[PDB]
Amino acid sequence: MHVKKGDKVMVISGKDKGKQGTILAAFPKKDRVLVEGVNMVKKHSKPTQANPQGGISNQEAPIHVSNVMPLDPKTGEVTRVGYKVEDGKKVRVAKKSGQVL
Amino acid sequence: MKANEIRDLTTAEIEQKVKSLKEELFNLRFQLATGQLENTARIREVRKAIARMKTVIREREIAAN
Amino acid sequence: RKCVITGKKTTAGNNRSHAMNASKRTWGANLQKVRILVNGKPKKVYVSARALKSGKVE
Amino acid sequence: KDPRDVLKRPVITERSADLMTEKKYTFEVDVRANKTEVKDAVESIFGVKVDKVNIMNYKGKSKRVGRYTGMTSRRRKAIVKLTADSKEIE
RNA sequence: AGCGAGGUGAGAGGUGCCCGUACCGCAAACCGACACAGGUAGGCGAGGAGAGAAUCCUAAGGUGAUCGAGAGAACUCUCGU
RNA sequence: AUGAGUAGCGAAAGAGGGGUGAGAAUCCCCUCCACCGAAUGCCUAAGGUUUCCUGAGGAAGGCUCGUCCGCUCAGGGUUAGUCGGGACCUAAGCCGAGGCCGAAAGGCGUAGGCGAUGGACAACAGGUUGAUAUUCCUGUACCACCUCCUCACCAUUUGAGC
RNA sequence: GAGCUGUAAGCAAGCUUUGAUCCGGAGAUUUCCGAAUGGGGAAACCCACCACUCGUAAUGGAGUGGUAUCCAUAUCUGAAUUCAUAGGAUAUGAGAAGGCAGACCCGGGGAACUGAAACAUCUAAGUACCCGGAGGAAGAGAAAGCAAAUGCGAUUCCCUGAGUAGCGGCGAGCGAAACGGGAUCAGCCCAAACCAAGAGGCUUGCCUCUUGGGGUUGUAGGACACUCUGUACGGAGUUACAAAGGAACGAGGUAGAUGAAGAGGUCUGGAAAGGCCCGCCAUAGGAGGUAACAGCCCUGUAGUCAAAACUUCGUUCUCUCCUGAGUGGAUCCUGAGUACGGCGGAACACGUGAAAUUCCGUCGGAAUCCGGGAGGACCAUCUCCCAAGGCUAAAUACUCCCUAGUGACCGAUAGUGAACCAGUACCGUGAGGGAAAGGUGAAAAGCACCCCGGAAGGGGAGUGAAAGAGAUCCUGAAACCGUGUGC
Repeated sequence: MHVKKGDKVMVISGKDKGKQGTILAAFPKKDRVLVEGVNMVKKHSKPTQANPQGGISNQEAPIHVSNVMPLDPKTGEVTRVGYKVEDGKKVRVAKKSGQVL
Repeated sequence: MKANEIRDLTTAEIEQKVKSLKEELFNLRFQLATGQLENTARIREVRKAIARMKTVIREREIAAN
Repeated sequence: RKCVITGKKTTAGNNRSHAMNASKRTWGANLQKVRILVNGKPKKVYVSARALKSGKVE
Repeated sequence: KDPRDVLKRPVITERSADLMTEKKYTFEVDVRANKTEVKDAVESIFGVKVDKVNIMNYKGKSKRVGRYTGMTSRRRKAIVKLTADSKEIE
């Protein structure tokens, strides 16, 4: 995955285009990601224990990373990723620049 | 832990630890069967600990030979 | 069943009657059980006459 | 070999309750072990003496989950009768 | 024969392992494709009448049997005159 | 699909009152009646392999129904020195070192060993739970073995004893 | 380099940048059965002995290791029997056993149906099948040859020759080889005389028994006598030519890393990879995925890099081992119950025929360099060649498997029997036989809540682009089943 948890990523496709948000969780086995304020679907839950009232909650669903891209830290613009070494460990780096992350 | 048990002594110290952990595990299984227990990760942890604590011994012997 | 010396065996083949009617048969060997030593141990073993001729011990 | 490895776990039923009232406890055990092994195991662990032992072994109940119809593991349960003038157990 | 420097006997104290142990077993769990009028070794085996384990009725004990009710015709079957 | 809501619903006495339940000819209880009774009763093999007991359920199976079960779910339940069998014996038969034969494979077969349906072998009589019981509990016993011990006897080389 | 404690939703408990999970290499543990091997045994069970250890006042009990047979080697015994032998006892052996991939090959055994329009000879067919041995290949293989020219020079395999020659109840049918052209290339040891040494037997100076050297051949060679020569200068090697090892280097495999270019705009749409207008990269437009058809979204591709450790190959070095040229023509050696022959059989394309050749069985049985064998009966001449001893890679055959990738190959009655927990369920005493069964949606967002109902199942509501999508969940035909109605 070209994306981690706790990013400031940008959306590409779906209903929620032109959109930004951080990540709540990743799912590499499925190649999917949660995002705040995105794909906030409604779920019908029954009055079962640990909220035994049920009701219709509203919560974010996952989406596929390929429909998601990170941002140039400089311009706040969409970028693609390369990788680079600095002091050993690799780091994500944004095309449009040599800027990290 | 590897470094720790490889530092410790083969026959007395480490085997004492083994039997101590096995007593612990025994009590764990009783607590579990009774339902007096919450932390179940301990069991897996202890069993794996005994495995490493024994294989260090085995490699010490085969080093002897 | 074989000659210890040569390894002769009871080999197989055909029997072609008049009119060349074929039937399976075996040609055996003229083995004879005789007292003779392998290394020691005079052993009373089979051996063929074609071997025994020209001076081998018995 | 170790007594801790001999014994496996207890059996909590109303039967076992009724029996520990009468000082004879129960367990379940590895299938290979025997009566004297378990006796010395108890004596070495809990520091308690024994009047006798009575031992059993059950087969594996067949079960069903969806199409799948495996069998339960076997069991070797052992009733031990403490003496009087002997300790109890937690 | 051989072993044979400590034995014999009695008492007291003590040890005594593994497998099986449920349930059906002339049956709806076994063999017969079936909750099949069949077959299934062996032990016990009551009373009156009775020679008798026959037979009829009954004990101990066990069953009322896996579709029914309702008319009571031809015909079929099993029966009685 | 037709046949056709036809044949069949697999020997054999059931009836009623109560109850349960959403719902009852069909389940439970009671009372009567009826059948077996050298058997349809008690034990127990082989075999089956959880069908046992309890509590829930009634989609399927039950030749109908079903509140029910030899069905489904959960749980639980089978306690041995003396019972049966192994640590004892062997028959038939089988295996079979070496060996004897034999194109090979293999066959035969000694010593030896497996092998019960037989032989030998120490525990019974009362309770006990929903389900085990000459196995558990209570009493009283027996068999084999061992000596940290006590006693009696005998003898250490003709030296008792095994 | 951040999620992860699988399928599998899940609550619980917990772990992880002090770097987990995951991937790869090398290791450790590795219950019981099974060749199964302490003995037994109805498979996964039972019962022991010897040492050591735990434990018991003691037995009783537990744990660790060993304890099969056969074979080889060594030792101690070594009976009837005196030596002596058999036999027995013990210790060493990474011995060999058994399995397989249903394929390839080498051999021993070896059918019938069928065809011949019957049928026995013949075919089918040396197939199937069984058995024993193997190896990654096997087998064959360096001339007692092909042949018949101013000759070719190991085997193997391919194309031809050729459906020819030929064989055959001269029927049905079977069916070559050589030449030639090609792939691959490779040649070498031994016995033997002879010598040196040793041993016993005394065959009393003869013997074979051993070790070593020596020598390996056909217009003959070798031994033996002569000269020449060389002892590591150089040369060959673990694939034969003798066997056993070590290092270094290079390349590669077994995990991986990097890796260009657009959310371009706008129209629909539930959602753009699509349409229209525009740009860009390219040693990268291979593929797959992403809410629909993506070179520029993701993983990736091309290209370039990378390995601690284990492995494959190659090079070099160490390491090892190494002799070969001629002339002589006294004598000696050159593979013995074979070579052939008779009688029975078989294989050779070649069925006993005129039947060469090769092999098997029995019986007989030779020369041995002035020698011997073949050239399709056989004899003579001529030509070619030296049997009865062995080794030898490559070219060739096959694929259970692994990796990578292809298809004018299938697309759920097809294609593996098997796209799903299948050699399962099920059937059968047994060998053995042997199925059926795919699709929610992009995503569970899988139907809160209200009513009917005991439930099931419905009607609303809600989610969703769609609920006529609702758990046999894309479409959903026909047979069949029904409702209503125009005539």
